[PDB]
Amino acid sequence: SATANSMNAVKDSLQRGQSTIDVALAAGDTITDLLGKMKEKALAASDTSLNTASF
Amino acid sequence: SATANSMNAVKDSLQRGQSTIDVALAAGDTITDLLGKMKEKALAASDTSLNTASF
Repeated sequence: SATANSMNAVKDSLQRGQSTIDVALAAGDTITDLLGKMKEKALAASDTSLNTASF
Repeated sequence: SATANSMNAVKDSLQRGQSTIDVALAAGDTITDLLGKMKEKALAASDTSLNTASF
C-alpha cells in the first residue's frame, strides 16, 4: 500500500517534466521563426546589385 | 516551409535585375539614335563639294 501511494509523487514529477518541455517548445517556435527571417535577410544581402543603404 | 518563404527574396532580386536592364535599354535608345545622327554628319562631311563653313 505504501508503494502504491508513492506513485503519486512519480506522476507529479512526470507532469512537471511535460510542463518544462512545453515551455521549451513554445520558445522554439519563436526561435525557428526568427531564424527563417534571418536567412531571408542574409539571402537578400548577398545580392551585389543592392546599394549601400539597403545592405 | 523556411525554404519556401525564402523564395520571396529570390523573386525580389530577379525583379531588381529586370528594372536595371530596363533603365539600360532606355539609355540605349538614346545612344543608338545619337549614333545614327553622327553617322549622317560624317557622311555629309566626307563630300568634297562642301565649303569650309558647312564642314
